[PDB]
Parts: sequence; C-alpha cells; structure tokens
Amino acid sequence: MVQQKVEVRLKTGLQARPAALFVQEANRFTSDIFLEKDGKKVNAKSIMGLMSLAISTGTEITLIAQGEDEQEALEKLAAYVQEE
Amino acid sequence: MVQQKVEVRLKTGLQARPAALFVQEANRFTSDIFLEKDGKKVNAKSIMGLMSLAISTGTEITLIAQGEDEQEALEKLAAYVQEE
Amino acid sequence: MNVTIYDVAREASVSMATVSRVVNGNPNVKPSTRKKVLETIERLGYRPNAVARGLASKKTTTVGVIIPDISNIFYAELARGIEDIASMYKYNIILSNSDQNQDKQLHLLNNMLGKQVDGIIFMSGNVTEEHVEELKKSPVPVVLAASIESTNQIPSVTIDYEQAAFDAVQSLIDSGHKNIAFVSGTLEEPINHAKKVKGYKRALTESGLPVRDSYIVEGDYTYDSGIEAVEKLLEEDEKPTAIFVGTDEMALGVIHGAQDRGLNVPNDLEIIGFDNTRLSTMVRPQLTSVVQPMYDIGAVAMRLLTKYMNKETVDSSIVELPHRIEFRQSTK
Amino acid sequence: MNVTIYDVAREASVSMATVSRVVNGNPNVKPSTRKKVLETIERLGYRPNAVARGLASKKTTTVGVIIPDISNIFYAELARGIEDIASMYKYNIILSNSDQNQDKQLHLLNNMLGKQVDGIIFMSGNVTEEHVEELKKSPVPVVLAASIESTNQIPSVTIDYEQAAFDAVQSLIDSGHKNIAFVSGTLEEPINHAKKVKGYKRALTESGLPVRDSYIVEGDYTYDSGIEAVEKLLEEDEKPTAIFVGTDEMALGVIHGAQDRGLNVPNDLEIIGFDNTRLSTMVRPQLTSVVQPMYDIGAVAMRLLTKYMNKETVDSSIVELPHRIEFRQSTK
DNA sequence: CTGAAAGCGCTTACAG
DNA sequence: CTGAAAGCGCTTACAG
Repeated sequence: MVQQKVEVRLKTGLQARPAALFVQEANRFTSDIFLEKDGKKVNAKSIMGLMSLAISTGTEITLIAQGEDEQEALEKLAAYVQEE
Repeated sequence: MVQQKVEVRLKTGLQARPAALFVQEANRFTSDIFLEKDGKKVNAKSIMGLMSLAISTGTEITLIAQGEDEQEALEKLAAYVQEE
Repeated sequence: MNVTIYDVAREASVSMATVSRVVNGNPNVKPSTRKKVLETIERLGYRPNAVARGLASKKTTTVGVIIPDISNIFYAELARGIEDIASMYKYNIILSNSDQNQDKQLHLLNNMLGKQVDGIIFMSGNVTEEHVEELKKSPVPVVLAASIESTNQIPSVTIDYEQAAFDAVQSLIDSGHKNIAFVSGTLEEPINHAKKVKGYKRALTESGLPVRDSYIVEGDYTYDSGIEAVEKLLEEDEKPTAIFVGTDEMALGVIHGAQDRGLNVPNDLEIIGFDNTRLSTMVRPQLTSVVQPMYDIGAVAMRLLTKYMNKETVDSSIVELPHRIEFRQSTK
Repeated sequence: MNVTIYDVAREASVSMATVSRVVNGNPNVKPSTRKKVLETIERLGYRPNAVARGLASKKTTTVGVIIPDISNIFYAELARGIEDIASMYKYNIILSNSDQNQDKQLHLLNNMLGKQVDGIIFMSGNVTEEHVEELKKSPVPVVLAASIESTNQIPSVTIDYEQAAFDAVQSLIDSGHKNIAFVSGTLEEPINHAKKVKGYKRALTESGLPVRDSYIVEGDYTYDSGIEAVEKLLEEDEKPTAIFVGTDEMALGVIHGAQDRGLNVPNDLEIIGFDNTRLSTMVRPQLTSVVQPMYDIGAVAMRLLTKYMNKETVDSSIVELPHRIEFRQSTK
C-alpha cells in the first residue's frame, strides 16, 4: 500500500470534467485506488465518490494505492492533480 | 391568392429558431404559402428555402398565400413577423 | 446489413450460437475456435446489429435524456457530464428538448419509453404532480437532474438551492449590507419560490432584517431581463446597497444597468450571481457567483442511473453535491 | 412490454396484420374496424415497440450526430437546430462528443452505424482524408455541418469562411486601418489556415497592404488565449491599429487584454470578432462580429438529410447559407 | 465448452 | 379492405 499527500494545483480543482477524467485515469490501474479528503475517503475509480468531496484548488489530499501497480498509479495520479 | 408586403420588426429577424418556428407556424395552413425577398421567393413551409434568404431586421418582404385559408394564413404570418 | 451472425456461422464452421458467445464476450468457448471466429469478423467487416440484439436481449444500451434547452450554456455542461459518464459505461444517449412545457415532456417521455430505453435522466424546471405519478410507473429506471420535486419518490441528484441562496445572501449581510434586493427568474418555477426565495428570505428574517416586496422583482432569464430590474431599484427609495441574482447572465445585465446609470460597482453596490458560468469570469468587473456544479450534477445522475440498470447497491436516492461561492471583483 | 400487437389481435378480434396497418397509419382498413382497434390501444396502453418495428422495417427513425463538444455555446446552438428540424420530421436523435480527436470519431461513427441509424449529421474541425473515404461508404446517408472538406464528395451545409474573414478584414481596411493583426485558433484546423487565414491575407494583398508573420498569432480557443496575443502586439513595433479574431470569446479576452494595458477601444484600436455569439452582445464595449448562423447550419443539415433518407430531390449537396456583420461599439 | 430450437414484436409482400 | 406465413438478426435457456 503506497500513500501520498498532495496539493491540487488544478484551476478547477477536482470538479467538472477534469474530475471525470481523473476517475477514468484512475481505472488504467489494477490497483485499488483511493482519495482521502480532510478525513473522508472515497474510491477514486468511482465517479459518485470523488465528486461528493468537491475538492477545489489549494486543498491538500492524501491518495492511496494498493496493488501490483501502486507506484505506477500514484506516480500518475498525484502528477495529474499537480496541474504540473 | 392573397398577397402582402410586410416589415419584420423581429430582433433576430427570420433566422435562428424564430425562423424555424415561422416555418412550423406556416404548416398549420393548407394554403400553399410563400415568402418573397427582394426578388427571390421560396416555399415558407420549407426550412431549406426560408433560411437561404437570411432575412434580417428592417427588411420588407412580400408573403403570398393561395388556398382555403389564405386570409387566415397571411393574418398570422405577417402578424408573427411583425414582432407585434 | 448483408454480413450476419449466420454468415459467420458459415465462414467459421461454428454454430450461430457460437458466434454470439464470442461477440458479447462471455467466457466459455474454445479459444482455439474463438479466434477462428474473431478472424472472420475482422475479415468480413461483420458489424453486429444493435437492433437485432435489442429485440432478443430485451436491453438496448441506451438512456434517453429529457432536457429543457440544450442551447443555454447552463444545460449545455449538464449535458456533457451526462454524455461523458455514459460514454464511459458504454451506454449510448438519446437527447431532446422539452422547451420546458408539459404536454411536450410527457410526450418525449412516453416516446423514449417506447424506443425501449434502458433508462432515463430527466430534468425540467417544473415537475408537476402529474409527471411524478407518471415517472413513478415507468417500466425502466429514472433519475432527476438539477430538478426539484418535494415528495422524493424518484431518485435524484440535486444541490441545496436554498442553502445556496442562503449562504450567499448571508455573505452580503456579514458585509454590513442590510438592504439587498434579489433579481429572480420565473417565480413560478418551484426551484425559485420554494427554494431560492425562501433561502433568500430565510437569511433576512434570520438575521433580523426586513422582507419587503420591493427587493424581489421578476423578469425573464436573459441578459436584458437584468437591465430592467436594476432600473426599478435605483429609481426607488429603498436604495438597494447590493443584489442577489438567480442567474449569471441576469446579473451580468444588472452590473451594466447600474454603470449606465453612472453608479460604481462595488463602491455603490456589491452583486453576487448564481451558477458560476464560464460567462461569470467573462464580465468586467468579475462576477462573484454561487457555484452549481452542473457537469457534476449530470455525471452523477447518469453514473447513479447506471448503478440502477445494472442493479447495484444504491445507498441514497436523494444525492446532493455541495456548493461554494467564487468571490471576485463584484464584492469586497 | 406485456401488451403486444398480438394481444391487440386478441382483444380486437382482428388480425395481427390488421393492428399493424392501423398504428403505422396506412389507409386501407375498415374504418368501422379501425376504431375497433384504436380503442383497445388506448384501453390497454399498448405502446408499440420501436425496436421490433426496427428489426422488421429495416428503418429506425433515428439519426446519429457526431459533434466535437456540446459544452461550448458554439456547438450548443448548432445542436438545437439539428434537434429541432429533426423533432419536426418525427426523427429521433443520438448525440455524442468526438472531443475533436480522430480515433474517437471513426469509433462513434462505426458505432452509430451499427446502432442502425437511418442517417448521420457529422461535424468536426478536421475531416482527414481517412474519414472521407470512410463516410463515403457508410450504408446510410451522411451530411456535414460547419465542417470543411475540400473534395466535396459528401453533402454538406457550410458557410464561406473565407469570404466571411475577407468581408470582415476589409471592413477594417475601408476604415483606413492598414495595420490589422489576426488572432487565430488552432492553425492546424483546415477551417482556419485554409479558409480564414487566406480570407485574411486575401484582403491584405488584394488591397496592397503587407502580410508579415507578426500579425497572425496562435493560441487556444478560450477567453484566456486572447489575453496573451494582445500583449504580444502592443509590445511590438508594428503597432496593431485593429485586430480580427476567429472566435468571440478570444476577442472578448483581447478587448480586456488591451484596456488592462490602459489603451482605449476603439480610439486606440477597433476589434471585430467571429461567430456573433450571444456572448458577443454581453461584452462592454459591444463586440462587432462576423455572423455565422449556427442554428441555421444545423437545421439545414438535418432538414437536408431528411430530404435524403426519404429520397426526395436534392438540387445541391454543397449548401451555403450567407453571412453578415453586426457592427457595434467595437468599431467606428 | 456448445449445438438445435424456439421466440423477441413487428412488417412485408402474397393471396383474398 | 385483409388474413396467413415467413423472416428481420440476435439471444436465451436447454441438452451435450
């Protein structure tokens, strides 16, 4: 299980289609993936969940990945949310 | 055959959906209906035609109606295009 | 059209029932013969017939969306979200405009329903008692979007329009502003007189400010409808120090109404809009607005709906995403 | 679902083939018995199965639209028009976004094609040689919208983007303006470097003005992409006296770019946009723009398409509506 | 894994 | 006007 706290240099943050892309991006990994936000964490391969947090710019969030490609996953996800 | 020259107090004129409504409005009459514009006239129950003229505000146009309900038709059409 | 599952049964020396197993993809065929089947398919150009599959499977892989007017940026985004999450679950879509009127809606409804849709995302500014009792017996799953309907007998993703209005009208109050009007859309739309207005008045009375019928004027939804209202306020004795608007465009047409009257925003009046449209940041000054995640409201309602057709577990049929406020150059 | 044409054959004491004749509406039945059939239908709630009719009639009453992105006001209107004319000819619609990329388009295409659509309205900023030769053999009629494709082997309603650009870039010239730049979208989109740019340069060279590579800068399509370009011009020796923009938003973001640099529009520079979006009149100053009737482009392409499926007479597969210019507060 | 058969609901030509 | 029959292309249970 690999963990990481990240900012979200995104301008729209994790909402709108960006959000929706994040989820599709997440599914390119066999690794159960997750996203924690100030305490509540949801499945990151689930649109329902990820969108209920409404994570806007400036928020820092922990993302979790447990599976064959957890490093690979994490590498990408955090990377994406980094805007950078 | 009943004829009439009319202005078109419309703001968008005979374009966009207004145009499209004009045509559907026209079809509520059995009377062959027509619209003349500076010389070229097309079937007013036809979207293809009416839209090729691109009649904008301020233009005056002759509308023709020949059938059982030509008065009825005309009454309405001119009325509609009158914005008023 | 000419190349069938039959003609694959031919060139594959397999059974018609074999050919089906491979396309749909149900494990349980000889991989050795499976490929024998995937070849002809690429070799012949065999495009399966979605219709033939529909009559026989009793499922179509299609949802029908009833939406007010796809030409307004507002419903626009809403549409994309629904379209996306759907294109993601391999579900096709059927769209049409209800022009907001009833006898056109129930029609689109009953129509799509006969087209054999496997589901329906439905959004309208008015969910008459009639439609409810109509949707309620739809042979396929339904889910509402951006829509309000008091009973909750139908699954729906929506935000709290009242809080939204409240939590924004308060922003004004904490800024001293004690005389703030409210430019509203069609008051008849329950998602206004039953959600925004109350959310508006809940903020006043709650903090002890008045509630007179000279701060809440009506008007259509477009740019112009906002130029009017403004005028009615300056030209009145209850000098409006600020205004709350249920639509960005409207606001945008109020910002102007006032500058043309020479007044300065915000020195002369702070103004906060609603929706947070890409149009919001377009204005000058920049319009602070109540955020209403449409792309999300749509994506969720579809996603939720898929999680019904496939009969998964729903934990709530009353989904509500949250909201915020994007403060900009229109307020201190 | 449970009430069939069979069960009407039952309660109507008529033949299954009778029941069909009445629904579809082909004259040739006993009115006396006809009604005997229209009763049970209302009495039983018999909703015909659009699918069963599809497999047997070999027609679906549905067109599929492939559109870039339904979330941009531009394609928005375009969609409504298509949706309207279609809802008028009792033809249902299937919409989806191509995100402008190829391997997603040909996919949507070949997909809908298998869904059994009776037609297809298709619009993309890039109609690669591939797609043409692909659309060309589509089993059902096709018609392009707002799209450009040099050969013309496929029916299409489009306007003259070159004239458009020309007839606008000239407006500038007749106003003395001899140093006018052009803020363009993705130059790679043939509907720019093969239509607007040339229409742009055709106006310069034609009237004898220069054509240097310091007046035609690129940038994305949204608001921001317009704030950049502006900057690049003032901060240059070929002082741009005015600018032509291939998108309203872009322009809208150029009007601003300049006022922030303190300059005054138009005293310091006239600016004319493109599309004439409802967003156009939203800005301040009011943006004069090249009119591109999208609602019409869509309504025509659909209407035209219907006049193909029903096999009527087409007199031209190269339809072009006209254009104009809406002069406002952005030009003298 | 895996054939054969029956059946999805309507329509379309073919004989009255 | 108008029945009876065959057929649209796939799937779904049912026996191997």
